[PDB]
Amino acid sequence: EVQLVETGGGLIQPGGSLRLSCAASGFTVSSNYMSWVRQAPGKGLEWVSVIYSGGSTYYADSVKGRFTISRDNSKNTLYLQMNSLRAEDTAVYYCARYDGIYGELDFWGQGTLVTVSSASTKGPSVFPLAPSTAALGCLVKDYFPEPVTVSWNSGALTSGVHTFPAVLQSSGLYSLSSVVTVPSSSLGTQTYICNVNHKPSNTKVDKKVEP
Amino acid sequence: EIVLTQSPGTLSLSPGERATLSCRASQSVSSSYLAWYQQKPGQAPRLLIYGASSRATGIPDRFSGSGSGTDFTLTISRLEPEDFAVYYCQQYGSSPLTFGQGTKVEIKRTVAAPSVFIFPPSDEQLKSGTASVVCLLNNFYPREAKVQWKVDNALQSGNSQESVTEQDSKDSTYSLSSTLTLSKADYEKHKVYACEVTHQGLSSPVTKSFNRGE
Repeated sequence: EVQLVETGGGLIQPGGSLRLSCAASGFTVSSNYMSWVRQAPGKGLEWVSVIYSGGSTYYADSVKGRFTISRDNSKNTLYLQMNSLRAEDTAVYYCARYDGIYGELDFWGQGTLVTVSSASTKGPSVFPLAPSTAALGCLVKDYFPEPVTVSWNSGALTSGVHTFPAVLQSSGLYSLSSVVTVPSSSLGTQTYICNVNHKPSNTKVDKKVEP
Repeated sequence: EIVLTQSPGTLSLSPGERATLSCRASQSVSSSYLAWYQQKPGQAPRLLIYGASSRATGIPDRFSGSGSGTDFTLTISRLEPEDFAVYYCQQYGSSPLTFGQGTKVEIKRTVAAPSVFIFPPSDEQLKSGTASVVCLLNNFYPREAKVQWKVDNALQSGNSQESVTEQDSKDSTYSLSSTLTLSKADYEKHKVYACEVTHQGLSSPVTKSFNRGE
């Protein structure tokens, strides 16, 4: 089927440059009208740039002269090369296919987060939330930037899992909790491990939670 | 530039109810050049309607669109719990491509009281010299809840932070975590740590607590 796989997001300094890639499957980028769309945290959708099937390119006024949209036909990949990045450029960036006639966006990439900040990367401290229906979790504390991914038992336990939105502490670092409810009749036999992955700092922590 | 104004900004309706969303354009937009998107949390927007009234691929019958000129409508004929999302209108009849500000749709389920759990800071965290006490309010509705912290009967202020999950796509409930943060020196010089919860689902506030040395 049709697929759009995005990479390139992460932390970069203000004034810095960063390239995003969007690898297509099931169709050609060269013969299609293609687009980048961004969404600032908690905000609406903003159109960034387009590239026509015939190669013509157009840019939002806010990115003109800083950003370049392009494609590599043989790699079947769409690119956005960004420059002179500011905090206003912090957003989830989406690549999208759209038909030339009406510019509706029928296929979207999964998105990739770009965080424009001068603050240093820090890995999270993972502490257990022990039970004493039983609730148990992991406290993912003091990290920068977003995001962290939390699974339970390598993704085998998904039922009853709540991973909370991160809160910005007064220190400038993020913290969240991930909890799961389980039958207390299984606390003796079943092992519960939270897998906290923070790719910006290469931090990959497995933490066993016990009674 | 064509400005798209969506109304209402927020909408809360029960499952089975009809939902009607509006998108007003500052200039005339040809009917064939208006689209609607559904965006669920942590996901890309998904095309729902294109050309004012045509359904996209894999889109259920309950979604429909209509309108022309400057007034366009998205309708969900019968709301389902999975319809929790933000909905955006979009035009490309004129450059540049513009989006509406979005309509956040909440599913108005029946009152559900929270299950309250309290967590003492682990031993490992104490090594760093900081103590986080976590109060969990699990699977409740509506979103509004009051969480008060009490340390040896002393009502705390300005030393806790709250986080709420996005509305669940199946049971339409929320979960809330409250984290009380104190220094290890302050934590080990107190005994009773309580989390009081006031919520519509509860006839009276519920207090969960623990003793540090118990």
